[PDB]
Amino acid sequence: AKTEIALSGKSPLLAATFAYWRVRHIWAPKTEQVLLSDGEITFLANHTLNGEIGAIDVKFFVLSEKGVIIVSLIFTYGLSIILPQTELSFYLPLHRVCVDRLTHIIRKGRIWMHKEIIPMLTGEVIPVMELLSSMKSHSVPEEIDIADTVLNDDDIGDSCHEGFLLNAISSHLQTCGCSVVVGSSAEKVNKIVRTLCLFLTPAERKCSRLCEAESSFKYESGLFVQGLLKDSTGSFVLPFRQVMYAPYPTTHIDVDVNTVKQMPPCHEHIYNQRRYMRSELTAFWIFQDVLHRDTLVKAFLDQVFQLKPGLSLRSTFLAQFLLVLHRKALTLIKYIEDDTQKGKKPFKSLRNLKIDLDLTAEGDLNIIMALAEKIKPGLHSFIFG
Amino acid sequence: FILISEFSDTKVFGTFDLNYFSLRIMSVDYQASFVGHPPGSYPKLNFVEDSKEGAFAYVHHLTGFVRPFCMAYISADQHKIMQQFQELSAEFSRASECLKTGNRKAFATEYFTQTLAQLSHIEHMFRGDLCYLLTSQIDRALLKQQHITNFLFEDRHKKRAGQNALKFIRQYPFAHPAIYSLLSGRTLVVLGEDEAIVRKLVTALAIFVPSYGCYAKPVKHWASSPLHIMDFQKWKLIGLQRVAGTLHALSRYSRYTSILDLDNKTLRCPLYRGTLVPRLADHRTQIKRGSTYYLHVQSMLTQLCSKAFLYTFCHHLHLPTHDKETEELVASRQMSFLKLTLGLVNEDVRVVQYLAELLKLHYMQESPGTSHPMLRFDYVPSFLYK
Repeated sequence: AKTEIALSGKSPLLAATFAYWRVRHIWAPKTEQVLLSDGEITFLANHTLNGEIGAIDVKFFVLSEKGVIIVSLIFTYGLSIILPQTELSFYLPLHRVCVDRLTHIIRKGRIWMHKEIIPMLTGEVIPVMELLSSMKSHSVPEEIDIADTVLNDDDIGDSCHEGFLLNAISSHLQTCGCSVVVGSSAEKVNKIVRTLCLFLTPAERKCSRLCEAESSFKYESGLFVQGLLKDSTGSFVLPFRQVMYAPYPTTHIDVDVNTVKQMPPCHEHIYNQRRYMRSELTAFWIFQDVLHRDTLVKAFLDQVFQLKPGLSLRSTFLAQFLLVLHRKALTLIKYIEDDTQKGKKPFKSLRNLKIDLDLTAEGDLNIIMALAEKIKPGLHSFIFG
Repeated sequence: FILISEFSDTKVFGTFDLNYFSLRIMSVDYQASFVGHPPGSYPKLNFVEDSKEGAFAYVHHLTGFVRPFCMAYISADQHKIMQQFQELSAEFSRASECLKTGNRKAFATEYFTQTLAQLSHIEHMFRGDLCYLLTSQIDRALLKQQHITNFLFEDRHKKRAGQNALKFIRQYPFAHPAIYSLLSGRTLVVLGEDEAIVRKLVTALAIFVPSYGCYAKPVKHWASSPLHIMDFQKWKLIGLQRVAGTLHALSRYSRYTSILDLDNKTLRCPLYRGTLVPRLADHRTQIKRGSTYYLHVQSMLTQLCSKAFLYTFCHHLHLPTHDKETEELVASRQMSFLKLTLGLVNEDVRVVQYLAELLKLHYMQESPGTSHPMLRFDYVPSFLYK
């Protein structure tokens, strides 16, 4: 009682099982010469299932005996993910995309079983296998050699490439780091995805995915920066549904037309995410452009292209700029954290925060505020909403 | 606030505060028998939720009959412990090896305090929060990235330093030119009796000093000496005392001082009319709990050292683009660089003009003031402020 699927770009996984009180169905790849049989997966699912005796809780298990690492969500029933002990650092950035990517499966399948299931979950498991098949094949390296990016080009740009290069990094850093770059080739969208991935931590690099020249990828609601290319017709699909399902808003940076589109801030993104998720769970019971520019990225991009390219100076000064960005983020966190009594009183203190912390431009406030939200969640709802 | 204890099918001992008051209310028996082996569990290690939040649950064996013994963590929220699985795995899979490759010897309590000190080091290094550990990881990796400019201001006594820096700045007039003298290379000779006041002023103002190299500080705490020019060479702020004289014999070295008087409320340094020191140190500041202010000053000085890095390593400034060099052209071209691009005004050009020289002396030989004691000065007239 199991189905087998065969896809190019070989699998990292082993199986995918569903629980009853043992297996009801097993979704397995067609990896030739599998390391283990089925009964260890069934009986091991019986290990990870009956040990507790509403929301949806997550379980994480590492088996150093056989050599597997198990991720599972339990709601009586339970969906599990089997992946080896060959990798653990590979999975750990992909936790927040696997957990919610299976959680909405559990919500829709939970209502669908409440109306009373394998064929309504074949099409639900079949994307999240292809996500993990994609991340091993292309995603990033952690070492971003900056010899491959828009930096080293000896000149920021003639007429429009300077404004697009200012608005791309500026709008990126204002939109909490999540981006989508789309184009009609592979080399340009790879240059913008690496260039735009200089400004991230190496943990947040491993989520993001490069381009792909031949086959078909899709949009995902958990990757930071994606390089999905356009069709031969000259178009693409950004579904309005799952863009709202991402934890952060998204820049629709578009090469070959050099436009930069944004989304509303993340307090309205979480709020309207709650609106659309609630108002789509009551069934059977939009890129608004860049607001205004900044000063730190204009100064930085102004004064970087006077240093020399190949002498390891631009990476040093780039790390100094990311250092002052993160330190301004941490002193913004401290200043909100002691302005009120660490979340006792409402905020009511934006103006002195903007004149004291050298943040009188709102378009340069949004970068430090976006990083501060990114490593302290819940600020934008506390100060804006 | 958070707890840490053991497991087995009950509590063995608490370790956080050893069964303290109403901070600890909930029973360990709620955590016990639910974190053991209801599948039956060689080195098993797992992570559940159990909505406090379930945490790291490394299962350990003793083979001996007492086989079930796992050590468990607990804290406030989910992503603190799920997000930091990589630094909670390889610090309990190695701290257990004192017990594993400890008490594996005695079947063919010596390493007990080793576990009860290493484990306390684990809770002490993971004591803070989830945001603070992420910021310390990012600051760790970025300070690994840059390597030249770190010595200038790389240095919880920093709370006591920065809090007395804020209580210095918003409670002492004409401190903009004093901090200009610190940032510029002019030896702030702090003079006055009642030692502890002078020492706290010294450790407060010690943040602003761009140290010479990868050694500690050029600060001197409360020297008592006539101060000929050998202490002005090796120390950039000095803590002299009054004896009831020294003010008259010290003013003979008026080219190298900024004599801040505590019992007279005067100082003697050049005129500062620039904008960088007021944004490092505003007169009225609505910043509370001055450790935040020390984070603000460290964030600002990082940007200042970035400007000095930029002015140092531009090739088309310092290399002359002419056959015969003319100091009108290269001096006016450097001055055009610090006015237009860096955006500095009439004394901040002197500040960055100095820090760049310290950066050259660190990069070139890693010895300013030890085997190359430069002591650059200027003939700008100091004014007696009152």
